[PDB]
Parts: sequence; C-alpha cells; structure tokens
Amino acid sequence: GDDRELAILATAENLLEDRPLADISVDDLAKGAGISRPTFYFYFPSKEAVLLTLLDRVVNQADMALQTLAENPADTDRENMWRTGINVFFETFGSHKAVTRAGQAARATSVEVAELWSTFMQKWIAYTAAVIDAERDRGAAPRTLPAHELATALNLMNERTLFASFAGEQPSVPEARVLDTLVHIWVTSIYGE
Amino acid sequence: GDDRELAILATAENLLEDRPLADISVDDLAKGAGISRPTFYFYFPSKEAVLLTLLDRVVNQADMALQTLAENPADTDRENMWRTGINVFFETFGSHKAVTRAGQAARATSVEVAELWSTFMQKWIAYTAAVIDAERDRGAAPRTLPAHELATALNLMNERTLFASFAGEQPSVPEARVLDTLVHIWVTSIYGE
Ligand SMILES: CC1CCN(C(=O)NCCCCc2ccccc2)CC1
Ligand SMILES: CC1CCN(C(=O)NCCCCc2ccccc2)CC1
Repeated sequence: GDDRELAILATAENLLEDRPLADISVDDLAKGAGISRPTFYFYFPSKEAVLLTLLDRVVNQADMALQTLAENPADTDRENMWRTGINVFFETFGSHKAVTRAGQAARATSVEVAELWSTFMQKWIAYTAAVIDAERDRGAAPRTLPAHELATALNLMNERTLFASFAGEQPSVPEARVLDTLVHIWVTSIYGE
Repeated sequence: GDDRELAILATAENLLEDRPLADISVDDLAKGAGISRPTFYFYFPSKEAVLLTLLDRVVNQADMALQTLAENPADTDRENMWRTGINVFFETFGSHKAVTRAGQAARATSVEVAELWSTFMQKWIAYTAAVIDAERDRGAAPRTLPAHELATALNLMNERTLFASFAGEQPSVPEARVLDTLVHIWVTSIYGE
C-alpha cells in the first residue's frame, strides 16, 4: 500500500537520474514498481504528481534538518553557524540532484510545484532574517540593509548557485568550491560595513 | 524587408507583455506585423526563432552598454563603480521584462536560448573577475576567494534576484530596493575580510 507508493516514488527518482520526466512514461513507472498502469493511477493521477510528491519529500527533509539545527546550537563561531546551515541545503538537495533538477524545471509548468518552492523559500528567508536580526540585536552584525531584503537576495543566490553547480551548468562554481563561496558572501554581507 | 522583420519582432515583444509564447500564434504575429502567415515564414521558421532573436537583441544591448562603460571610467568611488555596472543590467533587462521572462523560461526547451544566455553570462563573469583582479592588484581588495568563483556566484545572484524582482515572484526583493541590495552584497563580498 505504502509499499507500492514508495516503489513508484523510488522508480521515478531512479529514472529521473537518466532522463527527464518528458521521456519517462507511466508504463516505465508502473513496470519499475512491479504494478500495472491502472494500479499506478490508483496511487497517482499523473507522472507530474509523482514528481510533486518527490519534491515535497526533499523540501521537507531540508526543512526538518534546518529545524533540528535551529533547536540545538553548535558551539562555534559565527562563520561556522552560517556554514553548518547552508550545508543542510547543499547536502540535502545535493543528495537528490535528479529531483532537484526536475523540480526546478517543473516550476515553469506546474503551479503546485511553483507554490511548493515558494512556500519553503519564504520560510527559509524568514528564518535567515530572524538570525540576522538576532546577530544585530546582540551587537555582532551592523544595521545595514533591511534584514528581510538581504536574506531574500542571499537565499536566491544559494538557490541559483547550488542548482547550477549540481547540474554542471556553464557557468557554475565547481561543486567542491560552492560551500566556501556562498559562506564567504553570506558572512561578509551580513557582518560587513 | 528589415521593416517586416522589425515589425514581426515589435509585435512579438508587445504580445509577450500580455501572454506567454505558448498562447501567441504565428497568425497573431503575422496579423500584428501586417503580413501573411507564409510571408512570416520567409523571415522566421517559428515563433521560437522570433524569441531567440528578441533575446539576442536584449543581451547584446546589455553587453554593448557594459563595453561603453568599460571604455570610459566614471570618476567615482569603488561602490559607485559597481553600482553603475550592475545598473546596466537592471535598466537593460528591466526595460524588456517580457523578453527577459520568456527568454528565461525558454532556456528549458531551447538549446540555442540556453547557449546564448551561457555565452554572455561567461563574458560578464570574466569581466567581473578581471575588475576584481585589478582591485586586488592595486591593493584595494583583499585576496580572499578565487576571483572567478566569487564573480560567478555574484553574477548568478544578480540573474536570479533581478529576474525574480522583475517577474514579481514571491519571494522577491522589491524592484525599488533590488539595486541597493545587490550593490551591498557585491561591495561587502569583494572588499570584505
Ligand atoms: C531551494 C533553496 C533554498 C535556499 N537555499 C539556501 O541555501 N538557504 C540557506 C538558508 C540558511 C538558513 C540558516 C541561517 C542561519 C543558521 C542556520 C541556517 C538554497 C536552496
Ligand atoms: C543575465 C544576468 C547577467 C548577470 N547580471 C549582472 O547584473 N551582472 C553584473 C555584472 C557587472 C560587471 C561590472 C563590473 C565592474 C564594473 C562594471 C561592471 C544579471 C543579469
């Protein structure tokens, strides 16, 4: 039950490593999950719905990891605090590159996918701005740009930079350099006057 | 001749303000340009080719403005140098929001569009890195990150941040705040230790 659904999701994620969603059929998904095409349609209306569920799982995985981090402070410097946080996104999305790639592409065609990304990006920006605000309140960070606006640009940078690196786009920061690159820009822009 | 082509391009840019390329027909383009559908096909193979040409024009307009700026230094501080430069992109793309929007979407489906963006992003990153390198050589900027890697992330930030602002995406930096936001992050990350 859960098992056929889990199998469909696992098949989909595995096939997306090889080709885009356009080139994967419901027949491909059913076959891989060891069910028939009508049984597939019991669990999902479309292959598009399968992607949506896979992206939902990855975005929530990231969110829950960030929640964990937020509850137990690492006893470290400010640079390290930001690094550990960005690293949640690097490792989570970077562990699901095919879903990340397909999910990004689907924003163009899917209002539900567009709204899922938007919802979580708004949450992550809000959290970012709250931490900047806390750093300012304690006297560690200068009161420069509106914290929410700075947070916004820095999160959008990470979105575009991480995903270019993962996809091997030209241009991109090599994946082995992308965490240091982002952390630098975050720390200098947050603490810099 | 040039005139029918120019009319087709002008019609296309005007219709893209209203609806996406998917919802614009060759018949819509021909009618607007005051030609027949077969005469259209003399000038362009597809509506997709029309977009490609419009994007080519906008990207070259930006590039040529940056070339102009690069030839005649403004007698100003370092913050202002970066601002005037970023402003070329803000004003150029911001003056062609419908083409920018459609052109960004077309990267997913069009190898030629993907390669055009890539070509010019590589040029602009290279120029950025050259200016950072010059600032370091003169002793104004510290030798922190690899200049090309820093340049890369900052250009990708601008791409994603400007285009979210222009499209009124949620989340986005308000368009009236986006230049100050980007300039802050550029100057702090380039000059910060
Ligand atoms: C789909 C996008 C979402 C945005 N991305 C991303 O890296 N955001 C990073 C947010 C870091 C939040 C944080 C602040 C302080 C301490 C710990 C954590 C990139 C991926
Ligand atoms: C499609 C993208 C391309 C990248 N974008 C963008 O703002 N790049 C800014 C490059 C600024 C180069 C410069 C350096 C120093 C002095 C003057 C100029 C955003 C739009």
